[PDB]
Amino acid sequence: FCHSSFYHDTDFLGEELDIVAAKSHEACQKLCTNAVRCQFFTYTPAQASCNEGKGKCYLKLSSNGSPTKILHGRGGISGYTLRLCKMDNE
Amino acid sequence: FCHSSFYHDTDFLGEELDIVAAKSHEACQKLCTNAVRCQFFTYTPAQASCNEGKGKCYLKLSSNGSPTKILHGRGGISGYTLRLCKMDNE
Repeated sequence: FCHSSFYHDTDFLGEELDIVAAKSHEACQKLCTNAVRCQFFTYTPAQASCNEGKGKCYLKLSSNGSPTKILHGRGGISGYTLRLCKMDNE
Repeated sequence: FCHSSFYHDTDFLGEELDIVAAKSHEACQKLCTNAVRCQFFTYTPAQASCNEGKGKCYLKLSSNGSPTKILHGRGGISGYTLRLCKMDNE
């Protein structure tokens, strides 16, 4: 029970943040379809590197229930999909 | 003590994340020199703003010695500026 959950205008930064260099910032989403151990996939309606950045994507996970530090305004879409959401609390 | 130190290919962020839209991406550094409440600024020689952005300045603030989240190989260069670095652990 997660499927497509994407919040807009806001992005919650959890723990391990990595900037993935993928082909087509949209297609980067597939990282969670092959590897079910991710959480927040961030990307703007244009580009995905936090605000700009074409061949990139903004990815981080919450393994511990740490306080979700949220950046605001200059963002776009942030969501989690598939069953890997359950990794949040193992 | 703190001196202007810019480490490349490696971005260190701790607590808070925020990104503002200002032109002349290098000049953004000086907003931390005039307004003391931003510790690490994220920049790239090309566009800044994580990696690409053109006119976006990326900054992050760490008050406590929280788990430092680190980017490697993505060429993100964060820089220390001058006096406010004391609050890194304050």
